[PDB]
Amino acid sequence: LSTYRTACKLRFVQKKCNLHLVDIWNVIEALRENALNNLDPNIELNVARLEAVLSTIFYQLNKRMPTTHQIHVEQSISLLLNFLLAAFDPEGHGKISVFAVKMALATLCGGKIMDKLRYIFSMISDSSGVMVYGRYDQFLREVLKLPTAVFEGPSFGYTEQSARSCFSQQKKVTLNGFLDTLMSDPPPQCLVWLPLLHRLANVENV
Amino acid sequence: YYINHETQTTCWDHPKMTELYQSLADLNNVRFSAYRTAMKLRRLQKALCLDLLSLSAACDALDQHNLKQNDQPMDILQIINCLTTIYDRLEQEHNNLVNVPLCVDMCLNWLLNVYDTGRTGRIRVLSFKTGIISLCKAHLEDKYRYLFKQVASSTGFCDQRRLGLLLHDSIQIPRQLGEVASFGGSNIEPSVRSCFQFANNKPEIEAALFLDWMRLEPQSMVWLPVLHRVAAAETAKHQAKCNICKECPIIGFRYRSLKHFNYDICQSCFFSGRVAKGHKMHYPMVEYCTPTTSGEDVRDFAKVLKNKFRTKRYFAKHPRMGYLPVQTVLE
Ligand SMILES: [Zn+2]
Repeated sequence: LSTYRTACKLRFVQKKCNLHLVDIWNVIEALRENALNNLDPNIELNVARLEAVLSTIFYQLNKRMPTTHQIHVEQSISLLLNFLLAAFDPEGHGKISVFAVKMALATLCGGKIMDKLRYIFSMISDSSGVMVYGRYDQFLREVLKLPTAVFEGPSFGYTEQSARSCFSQQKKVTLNGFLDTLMSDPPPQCLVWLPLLHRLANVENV
Repeated sequence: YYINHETQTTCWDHPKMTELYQSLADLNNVRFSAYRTAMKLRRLQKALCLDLLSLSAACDALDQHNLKQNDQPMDILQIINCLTTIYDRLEQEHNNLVNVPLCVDMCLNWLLNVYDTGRTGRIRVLSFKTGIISLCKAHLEDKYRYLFKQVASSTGFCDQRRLGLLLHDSIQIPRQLGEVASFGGSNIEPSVRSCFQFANNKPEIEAALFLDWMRLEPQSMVWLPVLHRVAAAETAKHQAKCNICKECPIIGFRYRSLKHFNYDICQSCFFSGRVAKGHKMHYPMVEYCTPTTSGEDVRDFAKVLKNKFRTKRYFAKHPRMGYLPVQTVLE
């Protein structure tokens, strides 16, 4: 299946880059250290800032990683930077959006699926705790743009109605409702792709 | 310092501290977070040989040079002279265990690595004293009363901003070793919220309130007591055996099962995870540092018997997520 192939490719990439070994907590800690968490998502950043953030994340991950298995920090960092540039800036402009980088980090970070879903819902939620439909559409578009780099964009193309396929536009999105929709067997395209990617990663690891 | 253009990294690692850091990376095998950190700073404290420095000598050092302006910038010259004088006095007292040049270089490089990542040669003196007293080997109550007095004014009062600075300076150490995320990361505000929730939003915080607040294993501070606890269990010999590696006797920690009879495991067998077939390690445990007494043994027997009739998995915890506060021994 095209979705299965994309999930397998993502799992292989994560295993090669050890992306599943980095928790979202390290990601948010690095963002706070780089002050990008307080920065607006619409504010872009240069390649230098993204490279520094990735290097810091890799360094803190490896500092707690036993010397039993030495890791090629430079090669892994270069591969991650190239992948991020390809996924976010196909034109090679050199500037990366904060929102796209945050979404990619949330997706590629390993850990509990429920925790990642809760973090995504909190990020999407406004100051009143309600997710924004425009934010959901932007996240879906960013995810679709990212799937194009894995040569599987047709199966995960950018469709504005996809959010309408997930939840009703006139119905508020809550954490419990979002979790129920994501964990449901008849999950939407994004939720199914996330469960499919998780299953592929679990199969590859074990 | 050292510049790596390929990685664009600024490094101040002393070659001896570089060996220490490599040893820490090798000893990262402990899956647990704060136990691993406690072992790591124990290694570091033993390496830089300051455990033989007493608290009273620390008071003499801090009050000798008249360093009471907590917000005054600190220059390299003053700290190097003070530290050299202190280690020279230590060598006068500990000639067989103190090398003044190496010791002062180690201490200065350690502080430079932890608190001055900005490459400026300057650091707040408050951070300096907090770090050197956290690394310092002493009792417990004296440590907290001293740092509270240092932060509090002549009236002995500490406000929210002061405790925020202490929280940041404290979490600086886990940030150096890249594990601050376990204790909640750099966000010190939730700790302030919890401390004010305890103190019913009192306008000011005193010594006793802070003592009671930290005497209930605060999430961000677990590395202070556990460290001392490890320091209290490096020369303890128990009258038991390890059921996995057949160690006899266990030296160091001791871990006792609760839903089983005659089951004990050593510290290394616990952190590493020697999974013997038949029994898993995702069950409640009991931690002992000092050698046990008969009353503790019979109470453990009674607890096992009571648990044997409280089956059907009332509460389960399969993932780790952080399992540091195992059980309190109350010295
Ligand atoms: Zn053992």
